[PDB]
Amino acid sequence: KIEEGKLVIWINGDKGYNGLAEVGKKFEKDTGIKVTVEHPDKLEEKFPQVAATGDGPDIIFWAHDRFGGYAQSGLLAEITPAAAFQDKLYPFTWDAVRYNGKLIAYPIAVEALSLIYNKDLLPNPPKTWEEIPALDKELKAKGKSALMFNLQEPYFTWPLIAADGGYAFKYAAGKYDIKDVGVDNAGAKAGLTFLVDLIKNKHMNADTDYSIAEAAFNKGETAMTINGPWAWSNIDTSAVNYGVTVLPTFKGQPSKPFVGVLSAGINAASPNKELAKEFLENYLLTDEGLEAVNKDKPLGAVALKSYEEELAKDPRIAATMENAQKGEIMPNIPQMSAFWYAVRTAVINAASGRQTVDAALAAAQTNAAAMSAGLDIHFRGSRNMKEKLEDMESVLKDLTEEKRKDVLNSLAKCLGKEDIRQDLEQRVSEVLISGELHMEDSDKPLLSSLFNAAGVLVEARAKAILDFLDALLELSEEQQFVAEALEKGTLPLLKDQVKSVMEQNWDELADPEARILCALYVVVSILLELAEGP
Ligand SMILES: OC[C@H]1O[C@H](O[C@H]2[C@H](O)[C@@H](O)[C@@H](O)O[C@@H]2CO)[C@H](O)[C@@H](O)[C@@H]1O
Repeated sequence: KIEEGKLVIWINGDKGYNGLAEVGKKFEKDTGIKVTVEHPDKLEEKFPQVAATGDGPDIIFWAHDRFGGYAQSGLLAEITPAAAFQDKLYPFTWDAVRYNGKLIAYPIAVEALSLIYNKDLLPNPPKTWEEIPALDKELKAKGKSALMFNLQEPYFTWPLIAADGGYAFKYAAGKYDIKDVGVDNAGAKAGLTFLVDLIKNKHMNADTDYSIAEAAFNKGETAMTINGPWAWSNIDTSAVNYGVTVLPTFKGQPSKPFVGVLSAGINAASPNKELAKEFLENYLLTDEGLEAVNKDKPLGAVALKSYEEELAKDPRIAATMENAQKGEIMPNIPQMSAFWYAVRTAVINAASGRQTVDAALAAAQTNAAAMSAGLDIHFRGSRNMKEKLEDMESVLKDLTEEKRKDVLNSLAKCLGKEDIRQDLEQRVSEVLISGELHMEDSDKPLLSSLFNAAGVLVEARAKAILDFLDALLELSEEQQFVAEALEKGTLPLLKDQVKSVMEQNWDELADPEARILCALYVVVSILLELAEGP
């Protein structure tokens, strides 16, 4: 449980949490209610883990792209602010927090990555990505890097990947199409290829992360970085005389950052909903409140019309909003987790060399499609699921490699084919009762694999296979993408990413989103154990 008569608030540690704590102090000074502001690591992952059980903070701050998924998991109070209040904020900021017609969070501010550059080492920043290698040659001689930004998070590399035609989910005639993922197209490949070539020609280093890139820019070691408004506070504190401007173009097309809208959601399990509503509407989303947070670390273009009039003078905000216009506001749908986890890994592996660009992206397309279908819960019709999978894996490890390969054959054939799966289930069931094989079993290598070398049925094996087929039934379109992952040998990636998207730790096996993902995880896990070997 969460303590009544208090507010706990989680916000990311790159944002202005101290400023927010100031707004919480003022809230205490008026209403007598303590406000604790914490900033956990892996906040976006920690919240759904914790909040699934009925625990966590009262208010959660993150960009709006995570909030649909939280809403689908029943983790968020509906927010219902008065029309009087709604008019005080920019309409498009309310759109970003509107999921399936209901509002699921208060918008706070618009964030967009811009090119930040050291005016002392680079008076005129490049208008194109294509210039940057030459410019790094020139600067490397002087003892400086042209460009350093965080390659570990795809938020930062996505503007390049999207530039020549990458997209997450196609948006055509008012609707996103979950089935149409744009990670593996000519455009995305071009953009990612450029980034890898940058790394291959020692213009950037693949292990560069947020910390490294920030320190390098703030200590004068590098001429350009890519970051968002929150970063400007530490650049100010340092010596550097910096500009904020448009991102460079790629193939003569603008970089398209995914724009986020920092948002505050109320935990559905909080006993303090009215208190939290009051804090957000009357203390934070006021000129005094936002100023407190913005002075700590800049929010970007705030959602409160009145305080944005003050910040719109700043040329760094005009730059932020130029890039915002050139990019796209992120979708808030549940499938965004799937997209981001697929792309996080494609980019890391392509940069490191663990995978070619073409293969890294082909895998991301497949895994995103699979997880996106799994997260789509609509229009579908005695033991822990953790232990069950442990039992199943145990049994299929005792098999020989030929037998493993033969089981895999039959199960592969079921993927996407409800008739074949139904048949195999009937067969495995009869065999389990009868104890013996019939003539029609003679062309199912799986049924033979249920029998040990003595010609006796191993009941455990038949039961394991039945469990697999039950899990398989729970799945829908995701089956065809599990099949792709198996063919292309990228199951280990799918497995890993499925586990991230569950958010809850696999102890989730002690909600339809959870049923489908549990099943998806079991199917991927079993197919992998068969294809790879324990
Ligand atoms: O890297 C993918 C990640 O990107 C976005 O996260 C941003 C966030 O928008 C900003 O508020 C800031 O903290 O930088 C983050 C990058 O680490 C998405 O909001 C997030 O869901 C996604 O995983």
